[PDB]
Amino acid sequence: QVQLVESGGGLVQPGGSLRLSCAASGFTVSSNYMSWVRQAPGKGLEWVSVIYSGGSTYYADSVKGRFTISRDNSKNTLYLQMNSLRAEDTAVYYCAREGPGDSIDYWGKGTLVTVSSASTKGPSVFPLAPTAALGCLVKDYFPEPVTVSWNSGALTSGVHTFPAVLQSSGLYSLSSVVTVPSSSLGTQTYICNVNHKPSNTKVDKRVE
Amino acid sequence: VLTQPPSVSGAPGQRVSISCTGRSSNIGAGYDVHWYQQLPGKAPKLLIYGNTNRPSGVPVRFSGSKSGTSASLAITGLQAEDEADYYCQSYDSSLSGSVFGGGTKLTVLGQPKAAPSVTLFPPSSEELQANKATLVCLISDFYPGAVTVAWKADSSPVKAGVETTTPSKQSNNKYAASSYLSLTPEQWKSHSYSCQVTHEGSTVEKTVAT
Amino acid sequence: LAAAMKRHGLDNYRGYSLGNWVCAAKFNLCNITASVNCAKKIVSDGNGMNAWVAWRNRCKGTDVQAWI
Repeated sequence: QVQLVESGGGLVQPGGSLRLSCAASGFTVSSNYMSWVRQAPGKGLEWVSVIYSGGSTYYADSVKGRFTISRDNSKNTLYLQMNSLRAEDTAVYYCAREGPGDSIDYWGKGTLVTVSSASTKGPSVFPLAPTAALGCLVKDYFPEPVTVSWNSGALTSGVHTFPAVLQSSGLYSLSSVVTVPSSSLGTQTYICNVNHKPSNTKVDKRVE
Repeated sequence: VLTQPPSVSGAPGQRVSISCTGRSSNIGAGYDVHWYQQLPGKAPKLLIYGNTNRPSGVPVRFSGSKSGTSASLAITGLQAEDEADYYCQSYDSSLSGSVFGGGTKLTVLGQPKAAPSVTLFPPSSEELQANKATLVCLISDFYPGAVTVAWKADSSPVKAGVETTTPSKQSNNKYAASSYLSLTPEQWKSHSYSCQVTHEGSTVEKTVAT
Repeated sequence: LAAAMKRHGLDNYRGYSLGNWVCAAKFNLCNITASVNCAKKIVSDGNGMNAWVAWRNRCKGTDVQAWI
């Protein structure tokens, strides 16, 4: 019943500002220790900030003077105000709830923050015709991430969403593929539902 | 900062200990050490907390110990399902906040060699209508995690317009990768095209022409 | 002690409820009742109640109100 749902992630320019929200449920943030922990792609964990039950706030030296932790006791929300952002801050930001001795007890699903000079680009989505494998090609987009579901979430098992390629153009390309029975194709419908929030791109693609 | 070895490669059923070397400002002061396990594509999970205790749902085989200025996480009867990134966490006092270790990549020795599954897709008619062409070569379920990709246009090697990912760990301890070939509709139609994946000295080839 | 530490203004001192202090007790900058006055100065630094190594380990993030 304890849920931590973070939002506010996306693309920001260097020296720019962003605010992250963490919608909590199953417990109260005013009675708990609440923290933010980040993770840069393929790197280690880094403690960002904490907010005590009594309102005390602590920060890592790496973000002091630029970041601010806060909460809304009425809305049961946790915030992270991020100013003067560097490419070094590019990371998946996890909303956390502390257990005993500042140990982490519950983590959110994480929200990725991308800091770069490049602009937002919507993906061009193409079908991948067909045990047989069929899929969707999510071409030339920026920044990460992209969400891809099949048949509005009715097809989850046997879904392989391959990690995106970072091209020399500075754009990403991803492919989602589902393995199905090779000759039962005619008695089934296959649609990928691609969502790229920074560009506000939402497309549903029917596959042969 | 807290320091951990980049790796540790251990045997199934055999016990293993991951070291967390502190400082007088963190473990030296007597601040308890917590341990986390992080599976691929997932967020970390509290495994051990200050410095021996286990939360509800963690097996009895996962144990913790603290020795003055340092700490260790032990796993009795190691299983393949333990192949994950492990982190130690304490409180630094000169820094005035929680501190995390560099992390340890746990490897389970005794895993069979798995040849990769290769699926090569030609460019869709929709992309070709937009005067563009992309060849999609998807590679999955290989072990150990290291492959080489070589593209061929009618026996001749093609290296321009090739974009290949670094190997990525899957949920089943195996690895995935992908390679993209950007061509002009003219090049795609003026030739077959091959995606050659070499895994530990064995070549798996896929070809597209409709 | 609940009424003692409370009579010496510790109940919610610098955002730390009485339960944190009662628990901290369980487990020359000050220029030296005397213990409380000094603790108040200690908690005012960049560490907070984490200055007491036992408070972080045993009291920080628990049901501290249980102590009172």
